[PDB]
Amino acid sequence: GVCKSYKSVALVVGVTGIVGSSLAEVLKLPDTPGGPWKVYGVARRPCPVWLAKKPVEYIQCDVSNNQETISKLSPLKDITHIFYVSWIGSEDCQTNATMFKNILNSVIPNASNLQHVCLQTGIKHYFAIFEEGSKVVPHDSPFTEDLPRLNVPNFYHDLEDILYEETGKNNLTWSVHRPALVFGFSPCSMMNIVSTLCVYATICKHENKALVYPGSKNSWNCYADAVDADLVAEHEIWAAVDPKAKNQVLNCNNGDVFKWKHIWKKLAEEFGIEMVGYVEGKEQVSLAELMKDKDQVWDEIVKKNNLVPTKLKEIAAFWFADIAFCSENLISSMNKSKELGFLGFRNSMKSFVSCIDKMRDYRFIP
Amino acid sequence: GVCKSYKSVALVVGVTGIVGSSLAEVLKLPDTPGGPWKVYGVARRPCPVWLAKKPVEYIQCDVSNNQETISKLSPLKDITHIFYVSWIGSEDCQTNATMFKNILNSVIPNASNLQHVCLQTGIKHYFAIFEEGSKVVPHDSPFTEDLPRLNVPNFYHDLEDILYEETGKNNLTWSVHRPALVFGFSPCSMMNIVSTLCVYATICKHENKALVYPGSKNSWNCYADAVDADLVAEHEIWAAVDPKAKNQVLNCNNGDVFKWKHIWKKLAEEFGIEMVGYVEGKEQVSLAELMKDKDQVWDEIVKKNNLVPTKLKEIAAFWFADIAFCSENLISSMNKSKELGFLGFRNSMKSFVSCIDKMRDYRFIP
Ligand SMILES: NC(=O)c1ccc[n+]([C@@H]2O[C@H](COP(=O)([O-])OP(=O)(O)OC[C@H]3O[C@@H](n4cnc5c(N)ncnc54)[C@H](OP(=O)(O)O)[C@@H]3O)[C@@H](O)[C@H]2O)c1
Ligand SMILES: NC(=O)c1ccc[n+]([C@@H]2O[C@H](COP(=O)([O-])OP(=O)(O)OC[C@H]3O[C@@H](n4cnc5c(N)ncnc54)[C@H](OP(=O)(O)O)[C@@H]3O)[C@@H](O)[C@H]2O)c1
Repeated sequence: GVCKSYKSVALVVGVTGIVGSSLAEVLKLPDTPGGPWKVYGVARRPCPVWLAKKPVEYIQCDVSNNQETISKLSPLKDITHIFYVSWIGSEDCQTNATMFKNILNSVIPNASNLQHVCLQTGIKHYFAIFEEGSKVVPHDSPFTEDLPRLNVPNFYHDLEDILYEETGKNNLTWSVHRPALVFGFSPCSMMNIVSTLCVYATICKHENKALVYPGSKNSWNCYADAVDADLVAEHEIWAAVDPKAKNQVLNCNNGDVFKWKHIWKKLAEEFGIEMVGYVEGKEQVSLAELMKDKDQVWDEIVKKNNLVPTKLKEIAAFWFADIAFCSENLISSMNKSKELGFLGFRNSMKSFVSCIDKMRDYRFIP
Repeated sequence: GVCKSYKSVALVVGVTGIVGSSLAEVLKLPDTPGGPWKVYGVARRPCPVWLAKKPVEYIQCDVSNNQETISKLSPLKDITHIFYVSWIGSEDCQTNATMFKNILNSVIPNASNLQHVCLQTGIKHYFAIFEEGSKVVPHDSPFTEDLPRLNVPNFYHDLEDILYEETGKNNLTWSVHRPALVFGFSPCSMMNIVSTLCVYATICKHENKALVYPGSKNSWNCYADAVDADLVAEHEIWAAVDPKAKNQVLNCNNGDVFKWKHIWKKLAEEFGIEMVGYVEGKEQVSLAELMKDKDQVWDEIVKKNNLVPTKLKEIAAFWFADIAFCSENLISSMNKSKELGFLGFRNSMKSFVSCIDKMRDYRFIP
């Protein structure tokens, strides 16, 4: 037979991640802009069982290794769009920069029809965290894309600088996407809040305990925002395909706000367990500390419920919930995207529930 | 010659108001849904000079007077859509209800092609104000259209009940619109925040004084929301014309959030004067009290700048700014509208400036 024809060919760098895994789905929908799409998906681990049944060409590659990345990605002559949706899992500016440089250096010389590079960073562009994750200290929200860089180390700055330099030299278009806190479904993310809170709720249910809110008063009551992973995928695809969006820094959030107190009530309802909300006068406690000895409990839950096998430290990021629960004043603006014609949105309460439903559907959570 | 043909015929009840005046413009645009539109505009005062040059058929009528309203509106056999964008200027449930009943009782029996009634109320549906406007005490924001009525007097409840009863009996569709704080341009509104703050800035400039923020700490720093009058008009027209939107209660806001501290800086810049922002430890002061003896100063400003003649108490509502500046936690949701397909929005910072620009253009403000 004949080789399949595609309109566009994606390289999704971080296909097992919270946004990469959504791109693996969204790119294959029949009405997705730029379709039909071929999808190459890169990650360091062997292809997990939960991605092996998707029509994605999986490439196992440690992208921090230059020779390996050249060997694995230089043959992919047909790539038209790169979606860089990865990070190394630390704040190290040099090691994160290596990963992204290796992707560009391996693909740019080999993919003659390459058009566009999408770089995913985040709203942490706009604020700093000090004192071991305990002092989140933002200025000037609602955050807009005209705000200047803070005079601090931030690997996002290094990634942007590489993006601008390499795309400019090679007559490629670029986009920088700055998602809000992501609501998604991947059980292999280093920062998946919905999975983290579903794991906590599951452990509470298993132990006949209430869903006890561990966070600060401020984070219980403040306005917060987030972004569905599928909306980030849609936004990245929009910028990849629509000429109006080219060569732009763009925030990405669901378009609305929510409060954690309301999310908490829904989470308890979803798991059929009692809620203990914020108690006046109580200081935040560490969810990471509450959960530090639960690896074996999680293993038993997996077995008892016949879940996809996951390790507690991989499916959940309790440390990340602890940061969320001492954060306030982090709202970002979607005006720039809307004014450029991107009117995608989600109802955040519905998005949170959609992610629970999906993780249950996929047997990541009971 | 021949009588003009129209697709739709609007009765705008409150045409001099902050939303009515915008409907008078939006309804006459060539691409407005349901067009071409004929517009009847009702208000109690004689047609002001600033509305006499618009292609609106002005009807001077005290709609609180049943015999007068019958006499003036019963001949209008061609009305297809009613836009009720008025209130009496007090919280009296009976007198507000009279105005709306009189409109329906005069038009329903006479306008055989009547289709739809749009009722404008507001986000005050969701919360109560106590102690002489000084204790704004909301629960459950972001406010959604599934929230039940509060067990208090609110003329909005009476207006809704009339709307449901009269439309149900007569096979008419209905919509209830609940705008956020409105950003608009009418100098005859009883509650126009932009005009109020422009008047204050103008008086400060005239007196060689700084633009001193008089409000609370909380309102300086909190997230707030608003709605451009033109967006309320668009939203009301959408619900009037699109079958998907019929028989719905619908919030209306710009789709984003802002902070008054940022608005304040822009206002000072716009008037070329020094800003004094919130000062830590200062309690809110009454802007109404600061302005109580300024009627003659405003008269002199009007003369010196050759403005459209306005009385201070009509162009500005300092009492209303005082309420805004002790308000927090009043954000409303636009998810329901968006999920029904209304994707209209404004950048609120740009909307605030657009309203300043328009009031200057129209010579209401220097
Ligand atoms: N998650 C959120 O809530 C959120 C919110 C705002 C912004 N962001 C930003 O989004 C960006 C992307 O992060 P994410 O949260 O989407 O990632 P994530 O869900 O943690 O996924 C990270 C991905 O990178 C891959 N990866 C890591 N090291 C690799 C290596 N050496 N070689 C190949 N693949 C490698 C991982 O695969 P393996 O596991 O096999 O290594 C995985 O596919 C970051 O800048 C992050 O700060 C995230
Ligand atoms: N303004 C805002 O920021 C805001 C925000 C949210 C919700 N809302 C709500 O919107 C609704 C409409 O108010 P608005 O603010 O749009 O009004 P507005 O700008 O104060 O205008 C009121 C209009 O009603 C007319 N009117 C009053 N009494 C009348 C009478 N007896 N006969 C005929 N016309 C009469 C006025 O004309 P004359 O002056 O000639 O009487 C004027 O055209 C209210 O329920 C209000 O609470 C307003």
